[PDB]
Amino acid sequence: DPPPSETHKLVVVGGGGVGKSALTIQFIQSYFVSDYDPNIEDSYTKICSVDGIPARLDILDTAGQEEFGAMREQYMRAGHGFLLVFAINDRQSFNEVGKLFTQILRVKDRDDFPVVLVGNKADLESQRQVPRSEASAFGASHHVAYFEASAKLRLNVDEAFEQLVRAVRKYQEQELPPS
Amino acid sequence: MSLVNRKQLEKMANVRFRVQEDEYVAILDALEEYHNMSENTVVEKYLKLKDINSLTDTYIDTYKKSGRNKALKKFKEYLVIEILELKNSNLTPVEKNLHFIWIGGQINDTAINYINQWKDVNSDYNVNVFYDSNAFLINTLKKTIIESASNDTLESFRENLNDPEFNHTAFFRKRMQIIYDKQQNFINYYKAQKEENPDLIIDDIVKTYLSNEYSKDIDELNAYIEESLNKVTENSGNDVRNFEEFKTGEVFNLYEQELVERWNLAGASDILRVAILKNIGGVYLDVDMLPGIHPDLFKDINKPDSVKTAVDWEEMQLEAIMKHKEYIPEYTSKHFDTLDEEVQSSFESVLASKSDKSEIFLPLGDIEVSPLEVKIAFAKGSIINQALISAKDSYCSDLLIKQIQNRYKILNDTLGPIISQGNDFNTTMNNFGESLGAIANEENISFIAKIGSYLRVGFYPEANTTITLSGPTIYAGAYKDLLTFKEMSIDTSILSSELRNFEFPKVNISQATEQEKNSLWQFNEERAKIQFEEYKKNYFE
Ligand SMILES: Nc1nc2c(ncn2[C@@H]2O[C@H](COP(=O)(O)OP(=O)(O)O)[C@@H](O)[C@H]2O)c(=O)[nH]1
Ligand SMILES: O=c1ccn([C@@H]2O[C@H](COP(=O)(O)OP(=O)(O)O)[C@@H](O)[C@H]2O)c(=O)[nH]1
Ligand SMILES: OC[C@H]1O[C@H](O)[C@H](O)[C@@H](O)[C@@H]1O
Ligand SMILES: [Mg+2]
Ligand SMILES: [Mn+2]
Ligand SMILES: [N+]
Ligand SMILES: [N+]
Ligand SMILES: [N+]
Ligand SMILES: [N+]
Repeated sequence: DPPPSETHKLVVVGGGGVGKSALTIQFIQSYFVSDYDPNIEDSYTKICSVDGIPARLDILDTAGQEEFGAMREQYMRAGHGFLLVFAINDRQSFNEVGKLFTQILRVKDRDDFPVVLVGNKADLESQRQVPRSEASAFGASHHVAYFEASAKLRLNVDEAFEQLVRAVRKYQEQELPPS
Repeated sequence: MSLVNRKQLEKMANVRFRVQEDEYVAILDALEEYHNMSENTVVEKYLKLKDINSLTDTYIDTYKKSGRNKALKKFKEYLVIEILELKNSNLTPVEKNLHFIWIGGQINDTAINYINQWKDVNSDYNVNVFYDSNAFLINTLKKTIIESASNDTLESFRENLNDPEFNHTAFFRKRMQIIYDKQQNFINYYKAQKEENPDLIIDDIVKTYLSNEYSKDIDELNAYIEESLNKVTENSGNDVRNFEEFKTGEVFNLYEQELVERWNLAGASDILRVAILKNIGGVYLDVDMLPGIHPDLFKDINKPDSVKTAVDWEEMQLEAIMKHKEYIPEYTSKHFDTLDEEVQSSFESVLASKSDKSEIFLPLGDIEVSPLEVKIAFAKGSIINQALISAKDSYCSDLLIKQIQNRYKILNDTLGPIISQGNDFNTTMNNFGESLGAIANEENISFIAKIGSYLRVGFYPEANTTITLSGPTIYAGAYKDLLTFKEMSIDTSILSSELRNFEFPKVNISQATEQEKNSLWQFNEERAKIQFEEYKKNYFE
């Protein structure tokens, strides 16, 4: 008698090498292996329980910095919500997430689309290039949750994806007619 | 006995004071048929469950608010479980073929040495090394045109070397524009020459093209063709051009699209291996795969605390076997050498005590499988088509063929007419992106987003389209197809919970090999930046 499971399309975006695949694979299957990137099937799905409500999550990882707007647009049509990933040891990857935020709002046509910001590779604190305060200020200024995560140690991996489901649910409830 | 009988379903979907509708009796009749198909093939029982499922959907669609729908939806679940009971209960012998593929160029000594480990401990298996005798020069054409395109791009960076603009992204993007112009120049040359003289084989057109346009010597080329043809025939060579079921099949043109036009040998090999399973049956293996290590070989050596994944532990053991037995010369030991003295000596001790290679690598022996299924390897818990098992003509092998046809129909129908208007890379890509957006819907948008990088495959970082068109994704498609009684599913959303039913047994393979970490078709951001500094350092210093 409980409501049928919701299905959510989540897109993990950010520069190439920031750890989108590593985060996604850790979230789905709890595997991480350094120096081992097999060309596995990339259509990641998982049944999830968030605040005691199950949801089916289809997760789509983007490829690299995509140059062509038409191609980047197809990735953004696909997302009901976005995991916006940079690596804390790579200010250039942090620079890229500011750009992707603009595009997401432009393509969904909102000020407040479900987005969770992730500074990945928290294990590499000794090589930090973006201060935690500067990243979490970028989060607070756009009303998106910020998690410092490590796919390598499986730190905040479940927490960040679960928070993105919360933001999607809350946004979709607010969007019910009349808006 | 597994699935409910007619009387069980009748009480499950019982509604008081409701007529037995014709569409409802049709389900009961079909389910009664199914329980008396003692004598039929596994495939005929599956097709019957397909009918039952299809009649159940017809009922639910006709009486959308019927009190029977809750029980019929639970009956539908029971049909899916019964697929798996049918799969598990009726096994057939797997043909004793080990199939490998090396196409587009001369087979390397490293490929041979891996294949020999399989051959040595599976003397009851026929070994095939599938190659294409018409197409030994594709790897030389690709390498030449990439080298030419790199040279042009590095020269155009003459005196902007230390600007921030001229980084690895700027290089690969402008080199890709030049590659596209060059690749199309060849493709239009191949298309024109084939049309005019259909007796020309691929290498006849490629060597003429390399001597004309890139001043290569036709005699080194002809000697290379001769060297390459003699090496594969000495090592179980099985010529694709003698594969008649393949050549006259539905997907041979797609195989040649990847081989001749895309210079994607991994993509061509993805397609050929499906035809191999469908028409011949056996075990398929990528040439970077090694036999399963004998589970009793290292039972007495505890994994050190330093080694934190199963992949790292397998890699240690493979390296240990190769350092002390030297079965594969030049096989790295960089990981094994970091282990403690005591552990290294323990490996040496155990390996010195073994004489028979079959005590190191586990012989496959007799394998049996459902006539429905293709089994597939798992890596980090996701499927990867680097290892497959199928009896000849399996139901899934046919679903895989339909997966390839549909995916290339969407791709070729969409990108082809855009390529044909003869604009450069950037114009072609933007138009392709707009054409893809125009056909996208919720069902296919994941696929649509993953095929935009098609023209970049092999030439640009993170161009992974091959996974989606011909590789692991088609197997997620075919398994979804089988478990939903559908065909050509383009939304490949499926849980590992379902895919684990089709897993290639981990005991019959070692995936954590040296060659598996060096992909021959794609490369990541880090590799691109490493390439860029070496490209520059070589061009100048
Ligand atoms: N130390 C560390 N390395 C990571 C982490 N996540 C990913 N990496 C590494 O960064 C590289 C790129 O990761 P990948 O998942 O392919 O990033 P993508 O290009 O965004 O998909 C790989 O070598 C990963 O092992 C992390 O949390 N910590
Ligand atoms: O020049 C080539 C490159 C690749 N392949 C085929 O493509 C397969 C896949 O190559 P690889 O293992 O690099 O792909 P990955 O597993 O990295 O996706 C090989 O085993 C071969 O069958 C080939 O025949 N010739
Ligand atoms: O491992 C076998 C591989 O062949 C090629 O690489 C394909 O891109 C991929 O589908 C698969 O991973
Ligand atoms: Mg990736
Ligand atoms: Mn491989
Ligand atoms: N029955
Ligand atoms: N039917
Ligand atoms: N493994
Ligand atoms: N099979």
